[PDB]
Amino acid sequence: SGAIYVGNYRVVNRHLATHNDWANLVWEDSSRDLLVSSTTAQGCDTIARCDCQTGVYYCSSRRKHYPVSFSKPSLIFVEASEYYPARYQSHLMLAVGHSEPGDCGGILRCQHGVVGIVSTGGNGLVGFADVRDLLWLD
Ligand SMILES: O=C(CN1CCCC1)c1ccccc1Cl
Ligand SMILES: [Zn+2]
Repeated sequence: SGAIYVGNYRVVNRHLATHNDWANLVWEDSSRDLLVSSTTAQGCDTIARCDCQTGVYYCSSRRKHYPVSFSKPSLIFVEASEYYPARYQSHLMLAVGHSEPGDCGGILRCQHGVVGIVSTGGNGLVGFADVRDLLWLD
């Protein structure tokens, strides 16, 4: 679990979005596994504006932050886990690291701020949904 809170926006994994998220829907993209909902209170996160390919992510299944190199956002086939199998996800970045069911919503950050949230994992890879192209979140 986990979310990004920037201005009056909450960014979550679309598949973890709550009733409240869908009641306050601003924007969702099935192909990116992202949903943005409106918040009453002000968020304190800043979104990175950069093409950083290094940063640090939070891994809840290890209670640890890991530094990683990660690929530029791309269209990628995500193999089966305990969710919908071999699905195509856009704006996805991969790194070598640990990701396990429950690690979704972990934030990936660089010196510029928030890059993305954990979305996929397995086989020693971690996938992050990029948010940096969503300039409107600012
Ligand atoms: O964190 C998740 C997604 N869900 C969050 C709560 C149940 C799982 C995940 C991470 C890595 C690999 C596969 C998955 Cl499903
Ligand atoms: Zn950066």
